Amino acid sequence: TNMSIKEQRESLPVFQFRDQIIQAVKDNQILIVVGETGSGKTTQVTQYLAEAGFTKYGMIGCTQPRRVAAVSVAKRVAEEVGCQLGQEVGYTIRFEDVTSPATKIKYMTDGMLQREILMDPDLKRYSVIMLDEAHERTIATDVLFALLKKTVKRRPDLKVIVTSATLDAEKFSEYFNSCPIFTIPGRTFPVEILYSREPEPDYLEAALTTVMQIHLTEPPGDILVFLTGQEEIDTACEILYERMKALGPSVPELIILPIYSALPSEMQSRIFEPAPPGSRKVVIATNIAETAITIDYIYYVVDPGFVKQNAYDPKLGMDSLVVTPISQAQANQRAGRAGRTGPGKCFRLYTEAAYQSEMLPTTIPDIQRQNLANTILLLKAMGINDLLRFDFMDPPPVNTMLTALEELYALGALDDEGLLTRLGRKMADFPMEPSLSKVLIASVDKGCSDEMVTIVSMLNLQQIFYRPKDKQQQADQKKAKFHDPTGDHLTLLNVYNAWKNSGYSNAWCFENYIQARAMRRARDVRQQIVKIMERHRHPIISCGRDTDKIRQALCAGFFRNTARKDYKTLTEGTPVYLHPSSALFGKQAEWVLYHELVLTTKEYMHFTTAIEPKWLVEAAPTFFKLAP
RNA sequence: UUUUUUUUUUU
Repeated sequence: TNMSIKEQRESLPVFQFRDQIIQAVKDNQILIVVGETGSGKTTQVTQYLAEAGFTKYGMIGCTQPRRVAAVSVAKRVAEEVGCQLGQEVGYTIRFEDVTSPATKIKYMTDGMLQREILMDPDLKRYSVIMLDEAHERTIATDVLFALLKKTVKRRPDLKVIVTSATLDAEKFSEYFNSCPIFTIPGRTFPVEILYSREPEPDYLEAALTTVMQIHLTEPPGDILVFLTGQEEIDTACEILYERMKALGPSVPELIILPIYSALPSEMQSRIFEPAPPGSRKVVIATNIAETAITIDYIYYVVDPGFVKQNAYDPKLGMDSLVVTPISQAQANQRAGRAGRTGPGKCFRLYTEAAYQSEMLPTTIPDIQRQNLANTILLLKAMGINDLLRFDFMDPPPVNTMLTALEELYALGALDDEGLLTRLGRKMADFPMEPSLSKVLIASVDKGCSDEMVTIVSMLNLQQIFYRPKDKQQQADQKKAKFHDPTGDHLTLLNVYNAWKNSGYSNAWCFENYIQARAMRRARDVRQQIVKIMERHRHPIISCGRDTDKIRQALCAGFFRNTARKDYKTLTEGTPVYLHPSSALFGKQAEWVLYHELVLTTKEYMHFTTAIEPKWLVEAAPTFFKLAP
């Protein structure tokens, strides 16, 4: 049984406020909890309420923005409770419902509560909902603010806790009917903040220069540096290696480790391995290392002050990944990573005035800079109509919502009055953007649903093809073996099929430079998608060698994303470019359909496939007029 | 024409 586990729970700062928070949650229906980093609110508050009997008539739900945090928090809470995982304490995430009729405390992804609230608007199974990591501002969390604010009026018994950063506390309060704010101190350590005197013309080189000084002019302690992209991070490690070699073998070893989402898990694990005696560790990271990945024994942070941010342009149907200055909170999250284990220093390569007057206090929330076609279909399915007037804490741009409503109209998900159609309600069952659900349903009439479920499973995935620095040409040679003459959609089909016919081999993934993590998730998606298809009584049909049927069906959902070769978009005529990764790169194709258009260094079409103009007027008869 | 930060979901 537990020996010293009780001491661990009572050692946490939140234990000093135990009695007071239990009182605050019986007093107030909605409550804001600000808990600084070390507080222990995540693991304890759920248990404090269960211990006070809040579990008697209702279950306790706690949302997390990330899957890994739902499982890790649930596992830790379960050991403190002393019960098997999935009994008294459980977690629910996509493809992993680890709960049983005995579960009184349930940790889940925000996304999961979003999806639950569609089938049960009053969330009858739950007595208490806690939204953890509310400061992250994930679209799901922002949606849950609005829905739960309406749910509280419907059910007076149900209690809601919402977490917040200190700066947004009063904002969140006024949103939630000016309910009270409970503050809980953390255990974090001081961090000395060093601003640059004159701004640095090259942030990459300045960051590398700062890393060398810290390694040679500072006491023992590992370094976390934040850069923006995998290619930039990969290049920085080689440059920093070359520079340390150039200095003698007299100088202490500096161990240079990249960290990014694209990186394989085996390579990711080494950043946690401790530094041999007399060595220093420098992790070169994206913003993945702000919240998502936690690295022990970090005492120095290099903050060049740049992140790659998403921004959606609805008039152009284009995402922008631009390197932009980070928010003040982001800089503070980056700084705080050196004070987690013990006291530390953070080297910001910008002026103090630049931080104070040239940096936004908070990062723009996601709901205000992503395509919302998905979110709006879900809210329509929940029976909400005047979405322009919907009660979002931070309302998204009006043009973005209007284009999302126009896209749902064009797919048949809304009628001329903007009410949800029978088709729309069906498309809302599919956990994907409407355009993909549209294509799955078009694929039944075309006789190609078997291929289309594979293709739609591969659209969801991130970093399908692995491109390591030293073996870039070897990777592209192996990728080209799968190229379909028509383009990227049937290449994804080829890749999934070759993996299946390899016996789902990790070795075959490694030898063909393909991320097994991606193929594994696609398979799990394909199984969930097939179950949804059976439920709506849509047969799974193979088109055999007749792959024109797949391309015809794709026209049903992606007609808006189309271009014609000088490429220019048919809808606006804006110039767009084939991505160098595309199976169509070297190749001629007059008419093209693309999954997504993203401005990095160029306006690049993603997953482009060659199509025939007749299919566009076949698939979308009202959205193409003919003319000589 | 030469390469995308981070994350979420069936009934």
